Amino acid sequence: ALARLGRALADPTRCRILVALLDGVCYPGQLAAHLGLTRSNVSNHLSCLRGCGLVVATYEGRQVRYALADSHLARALGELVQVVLAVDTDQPCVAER
Amino acid sequence: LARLGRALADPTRCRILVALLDGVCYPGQLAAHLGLTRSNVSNHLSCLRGCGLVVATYEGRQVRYALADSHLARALGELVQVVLAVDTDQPCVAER
Ligand SMILES: [Cd+2]
Ligand SMILES: [Cd+2]
Repeated sequence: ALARLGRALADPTRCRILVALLDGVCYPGQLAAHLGLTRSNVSNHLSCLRGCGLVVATYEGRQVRYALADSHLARALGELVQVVLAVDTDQPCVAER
Repeated sequence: LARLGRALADPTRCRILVALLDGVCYPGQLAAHLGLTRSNVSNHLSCLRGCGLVVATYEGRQVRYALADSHLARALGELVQVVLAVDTDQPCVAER
């Protein structure tokens, strides 16, 4: 849903998760190598992401994995949102302000 | 990031931004594209300009409103693949 999709995709670590899952889908905490952040730290944000649907927790040839929800997010994130790659930044809100 | 996708995943603003693409004519022309009042639709632009997602221009006779760049017109215009985001009754938290 719109008010889940946008809050989970426009987030510091979760944008970084979702794009590193594209080149990942290994094991629980594998994103720690992709991000440099602890396997504790990165898994915290997945406890939102699996509820927002955006990641699907699966099994592979020997262990459990976290994949993007479908080809859907793997494609639309893989074009890149084009906004220079959204990062956290000190820019304000409201027009003319 | 946190200005971008808060204004990009909003009820009327996703609707503005996709209707701007097929419009960019005049202030409140979006009222025809959305079926919503020219005041009501313009209220949301008072965020959208500050969030950087829209820029005001001039054309051959009046002022216009356009998407920030080709950047948002392309990534919106592929379609974000999420079935077209609309307000929908779906929850949060994993395993819950
Ligand atoms: Cd969530
Ligand atoms: Cd704003």
